[PDB]
Amino acid sequence: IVGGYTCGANTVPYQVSLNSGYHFCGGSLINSQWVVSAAHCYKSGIQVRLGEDNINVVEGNEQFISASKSIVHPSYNSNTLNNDIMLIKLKSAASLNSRVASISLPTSCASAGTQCLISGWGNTKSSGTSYPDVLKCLKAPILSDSSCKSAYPGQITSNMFCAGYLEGGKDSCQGDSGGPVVCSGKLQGIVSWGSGCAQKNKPGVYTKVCNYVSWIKQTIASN
Ligand SMILES: [Ca+2]
Repeated sequence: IVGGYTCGANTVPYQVSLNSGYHFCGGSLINSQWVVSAAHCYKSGIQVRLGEDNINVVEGNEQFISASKSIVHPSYNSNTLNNDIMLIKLKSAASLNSRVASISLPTSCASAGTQCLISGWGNTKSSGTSYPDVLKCLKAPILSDSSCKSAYPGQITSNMFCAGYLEGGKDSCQGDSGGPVVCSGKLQGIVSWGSGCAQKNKPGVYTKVCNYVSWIKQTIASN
């Protein structure tokens, strides 16, 4: 997250770190056994880390649970990032508490202008690299679809939305991929892509979660 703020420990209780020896992506806990992330975050050997603040220090609220199965969306296209969503099942159920908590799925799509919370452990710089050890947060609005298309001609599908600031300075970034965009207590987006980070006229692009609720629910019900 570039241009954000330190969330505070365990203030974002649905945020997870996906770990394969190191943090590589975020995710969102949607029930005691299932995480949503980005399909471009797929790999084997994932350990889900819940209740994290400093990802480099054991602070006492963590739960580390290996993935038993990864399900990338049936129509994911890694060239376009269309349908950039995956589900990860935990080998054992998380113990849910004030610091480790699911986030509800949307019942309708969010509108441009809605305010949301975006969070992650990714790069905090637009030029060069600095990875924070504690979770960072950004409050940002959903942008109109016409502004999103205008920013990224030929690239924005009906499964994507833009959020952030066209003036630059505040955005998600590399290492935030797969993490949440939460609006009014509902998971509306997944950190997906963007041209650099925090650049003028190049807002963040997010997977539009409300298009996937039926797929998520049916997948959980049978897996
Ligand atoms: Ca920790």
